[PDB]
Amino acid sequence: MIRTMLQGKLHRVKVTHADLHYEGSCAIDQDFLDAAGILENEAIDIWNVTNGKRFSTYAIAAERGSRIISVNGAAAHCASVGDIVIIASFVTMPDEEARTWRPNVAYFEGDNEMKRTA
Amino acid sequence: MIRTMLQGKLHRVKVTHADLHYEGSCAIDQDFLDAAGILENEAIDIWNVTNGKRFSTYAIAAERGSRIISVNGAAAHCASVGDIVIIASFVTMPDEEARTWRPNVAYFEGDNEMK
Amino acid sequence: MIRTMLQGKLHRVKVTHADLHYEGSCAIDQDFLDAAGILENEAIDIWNVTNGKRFSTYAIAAERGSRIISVNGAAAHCASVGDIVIIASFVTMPDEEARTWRPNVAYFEGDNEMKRTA
Amino acid sequence: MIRTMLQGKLHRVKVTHADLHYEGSCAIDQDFLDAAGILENEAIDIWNVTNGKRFSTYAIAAERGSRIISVNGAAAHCASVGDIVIIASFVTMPDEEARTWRPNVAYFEGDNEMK
Repeated sequence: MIRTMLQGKLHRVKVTHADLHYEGSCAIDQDFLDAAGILENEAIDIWNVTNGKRFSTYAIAAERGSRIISVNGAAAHCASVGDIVIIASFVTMPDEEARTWRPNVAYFEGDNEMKRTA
Repeated sequence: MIRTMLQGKLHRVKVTHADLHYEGSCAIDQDFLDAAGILENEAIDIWNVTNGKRFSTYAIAAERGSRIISVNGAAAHCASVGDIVIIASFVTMPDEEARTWRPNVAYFEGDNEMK
Repeated sequence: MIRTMLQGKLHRVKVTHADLHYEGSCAIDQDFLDAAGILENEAIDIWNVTNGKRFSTYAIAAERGSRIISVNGAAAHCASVGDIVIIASFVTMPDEEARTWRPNVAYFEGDNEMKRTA
Repeated sequence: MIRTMLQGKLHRVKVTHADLHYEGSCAIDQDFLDAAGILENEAIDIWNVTNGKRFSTYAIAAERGSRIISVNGAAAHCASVGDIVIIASFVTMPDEEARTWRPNVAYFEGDNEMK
């Protein structure tokens, strides 16, 4: 049988300003995507720690080094600039692989400064 | 391992019909389904830009050229006529393929005119 | 790539009385499960046409011919006796199979009298 | 085709801890995970019998014998200490296997004593 496992997550990133509208997606600095193992166009779950909302959308890449986290445009109702969120992707795999699977986790503080641990 | 990826979407289509008598699906102009790669009987997510509601149902085809987006059944509780929505479907594939995957996106203006 | 397709559904069944508690599941007359192609322990989505609620749980079989549809017990908050619901299961399959896939649909009226069409 | 089936569940466990500072997961006594077949880092659904909320997160192991059910992070918005919940995981498998599939269920009473 096939398990659904946390692939990776961006832990407590902050939603930022962004000039562009992102058409229902969440735009995410490519560096952050790299660290969490998240792909452009991948389904993602976003858990808003500030307001408690939980929603699902898809990831798009923002410019590397922009530190952008944006639901600007069509997804603006579920998060606001300043809100602290967790962004997760989930993958499927056989049970044996699942049993020793290690998610790709990136932790954030401050001005979306990324760390390997908390 | 296997990723879940955006297969395609209809971006900012307008709801044209919303009846609370059968069938719990969203009926979509076949031309629109064709552009977004969405299949009859495929699971779809619908994100209401107008009222913020987010729900899931399945697609059925409406008459080609009709430019209908009809939210039927229980789903009629979650969108009204005139609401702007995004309709999306997701597919799975091996990670290796997902790295180069490109979704099928259709954009709209006015009264469901596809760009 | 792999599609998520409507496997089958019970269209506008009515939630009934039931003496037993069903532990978070929806108990469903085995005859109805047969017609919609739904399995015991299968994940199911329930769309409540009466109150607009949409939730996901799993199916268990009720006695054949009981005509039971019950969320009695731990799932009682999302539907009430008399409410009209649609119960769906979804399966995955390759795109080619998906393109000619036909869901198993059962329609209901009256005292959960089942029909092949509407 | 491939079915989604209940893999296992913890039936009517009580929430023992709920902190809104890391990590967005549900920490569960390893003995409980063992009984229900739920894995560390597995997606789980949580159905709050007490307040009716239904949400999804992932599992992590708590200390064996602790009888802890800890809803952390944003999930702390959806359950409080003393709430009764059901925690479930789902798996996929071919239809042929799904026809004979049996979930792993653990029942509880009192303060998270497994039957």
